[PDB]
Formats: sequence, structure tokens, C-alpha cells
Amino acid sequence: MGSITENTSWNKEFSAEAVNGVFVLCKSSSKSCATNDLARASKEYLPASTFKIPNAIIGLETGVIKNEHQVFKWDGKPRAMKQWERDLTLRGAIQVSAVPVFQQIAREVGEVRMQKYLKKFSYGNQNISGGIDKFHLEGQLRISAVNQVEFLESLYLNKLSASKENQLIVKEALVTEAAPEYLVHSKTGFSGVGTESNPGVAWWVGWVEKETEVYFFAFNMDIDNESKLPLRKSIPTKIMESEGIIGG
Amino acid sequence: MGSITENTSWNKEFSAEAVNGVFVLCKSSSKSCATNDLARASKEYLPASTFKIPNAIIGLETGVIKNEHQVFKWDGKPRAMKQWERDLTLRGAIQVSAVPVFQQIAREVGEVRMQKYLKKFSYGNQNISGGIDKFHLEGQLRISAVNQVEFLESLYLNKLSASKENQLIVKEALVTEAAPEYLVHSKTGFSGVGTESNPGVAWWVGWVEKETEVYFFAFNMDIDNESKLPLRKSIPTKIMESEGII
Repeated sequence: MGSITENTSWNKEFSAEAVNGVFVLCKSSSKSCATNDLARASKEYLPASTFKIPNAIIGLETGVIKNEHQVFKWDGKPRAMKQWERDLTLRGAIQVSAVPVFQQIAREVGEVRMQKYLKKFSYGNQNISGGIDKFHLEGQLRISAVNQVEFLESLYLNKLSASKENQLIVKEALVTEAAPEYLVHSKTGFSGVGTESNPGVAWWVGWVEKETEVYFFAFNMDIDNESKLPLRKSIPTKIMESEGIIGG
Repeated sequence: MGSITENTSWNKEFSAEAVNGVFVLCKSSSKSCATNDLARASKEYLPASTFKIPNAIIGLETGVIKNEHQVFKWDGKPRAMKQWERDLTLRGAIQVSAVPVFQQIAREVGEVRMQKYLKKFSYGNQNISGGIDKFHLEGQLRISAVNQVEFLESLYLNKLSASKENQLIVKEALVTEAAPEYLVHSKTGFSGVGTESNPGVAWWVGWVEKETEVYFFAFNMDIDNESKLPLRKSIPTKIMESEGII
């Protein structure tokens, strides 16, 4: 991005919910970003399930994921969530953030190839230690809100070191809201509830194609109570509504 | 396509509205489809703005449309609807059905290439008589709901004579509803009102990707009054809701 500025007026949406967090919002045409908190926008957190984005791309590139119509079959064995115990498309596996599906993808990719792609994508601190299947969730990988929007911008422009076809496939799998004036592409993440003194993190990252403009966004918050999880969409949604971007 | 089977339980959605029309729905593939009217399912009509689907693909294949982020700039001159009087992306032009954007694309494609691709796509009667920029609106081009679902299935499967890349670009531009469990890709068409004795046609065609299943659909109806237009979505939406698809 070209520039960033602090805009403390969005803070009302955070303080109304007693939330500690950050929103980064970038306008494509101007290359300019605004955040409520410049310091936090640069702080690096576990990507949790937002890692499913580069994971999906890498799985495609390596041929671990065959094509966009790949069905990931439930093997029948009891999974960690009820919603994962079923056959899933790529979009399906992305949306229920099916840990087991993506853990298997990452296993098949392997450390060497995973590290190569993460380096090429300039994705986070690029540190993959703690298990080839658990590094993003309870291992060492860390990424900032600013790095999330830069990465998503490169994905939007097909600029990642991956085929255009594979980036297109992932971009469509990420569609989460369609309106006549705008398309929202997005991904949630949630590391867990941590402790009160060491909270977990919740994310919502993505971009809005709005008429001929595009807006890149990344939100994160401290979270110690699963009841607060819906705020990870509601705060950035209210901000984007107030910005005249969505709602619409 | 494969086989088409009459489903009389859908008639009530048409008679409740005094609508003459057809719904074709195919689960997994066009190998077997269901319909309310066997004769009408294969009857061919002006495609009107449903033609924007092949037009967008052909525009991309020929390089007339540079890439997926091309912006179609408004020149400031009057266009037939106010919603077309602005710069538009490919998705934008599709979603608002920006006739003049697609007319200029068609002119640049030209008749020879246009004909070639309609043949490759088996798009309806493949007849482009009537003017390069209007054959789909007032000319001789005709396509049936059965053929719409075959064409959409080929697009879905990236089996059209076009790059996978350009088929994906057009598919994304067609997304009209996103939910956790499904994605709807769709396109409307409306030829006009004609007369009582020679009505226009209204269309709604597309596919639903639900869980690990896919449903191809095509709807058309006779229309002679513009106030009836919302029915081209509500009739098929009601049918698909009752089937538990959406």
C-alpha cells in the first residue's frame, strides 16, 4: 500500500462493545489505508483460519487440491465439530474452517514447499514451526493486519506466485456476500479463548469490490469469551456501512 | 439433453400468478432434467440480456475485453437507463445489464467471430441476423430453457471453447447470491412487452452450488406488462425453496 493514516473516530464502534482491536481499511485506487490504531495494525497475531487462504492457493498450486470442484470426503471418523462431519467443497471447507481438511492439505504440501510459498507470498513472519498442521493455530506463524491487506491485494490482482487460474478459484471460494453494487470476499479466523491475561485472537479479513472501487480490509480483536465472536464481523461491518461501502 | 421429465407439482406457482412459462431444473448434470412443461422447455426464445453470458466469454476470448479488471468507462452520453450512466466493471455491467457496453463489445467482436463462437457453444439456433449489436434483442437469435442449462453446465465445468481463466472470470461476474451453504450464479433477460397477442419474454437462468451438489436452472415466461417482471425470479425461487435447494 502507498500510505496509512490513523482515524480514531472508528473507535466508537470498539469502545461501545468494550473491544480491544484494530480495523485496517484500504482504498485501491488511492493506495491509501486508514486504521483506528496504527500500532496494533502492525502487531502480528496467529492467522488461525485466515491461513486457509494461502493454504488453499498452495494446495491448488502444488496439485494437492485437484481443482475447484474437489470434494473433500468425510472418512466417517468422529471430527472435532458437528459441521465438519460431512463431504465438503473447497468453498464448504473454507467456510466451516474445517481444520481436518486443511490439516491434511498442509500435511501433503509438506514443510519445504509450504515455506517456499509463504516466503514468496511474503506471508507473515513466515515461521512454520510447531507442526505442519498446527503452526497457524497453536504454533509460531504470526501476521499483522497491514500484512493481511497487502497479501489480499496481491491475491486480488493475481500477483501472487501462483497461476492466475488458482488465484481466481480461491477468490470465488471466498465470496461471502453478493449485492448488485458490490461483492464481499472474506475469511474469519479464531485462535480460541486463551486466558483473561493472554486472550485469543479473532479475525475477519477480505475485500469489497464496490462499483469500480475496491476496498481491502483486515480486522482483529482480543477475545476471551466465545460469546463475543460475532463482534469480529459486526464492528468492521458497521464501520464499512458508515463509510458508505456496504449496506450498500 | 439427456431426458426431460414433467413435474406437475410446479404448475401451482404459475397458475397462482396467471403466468405462461417454463422452469427447467437439473440436479448434478443435464443427463436428466425436470420441468412443468415438456413442449415449452425446448421452445426457443429471444435470449435478450441472458446473451451477456456468451458475449462476456467471447469478449474475453477475442481480447476485446482485456482482463477481469477492465473498467468500461462512461463517455457522458445519454444511455437508455440511468443505471448504465457510469463506469462499470464486467460484473457491474452484467448485473445492471448494461446493453450499450455489450453492444460495443459485440461490434468489436464482429460478425465472423461472433458466429464462430455461437457455433462452438451450440448457443440456440446460432442465428445472428438482425444487426451485430441487437440480434439478441430484436433479431433472429432464439434459445430454449433446455439449451440454457446445457450451456451453463458447460460453463460451470469449464468445458466451453474458451480458456478456463475466462470461464472463471465470467462465472465470478455471475454470482448473485452467497450464503453459507450455497452460491447462486444467475442472469436475467427481458425482451420487452410486445403485444397481448405477441408478448415479450422474461428470463432467469443460472445454477446453484449447494453443499456438494449443483443445480442448473432456466426460467422463462411470456410477459406483456412490466409490472409482472419480478415473477421471473419469484416463481423459480419459490420452486427451488420448495425443493430445498435455496
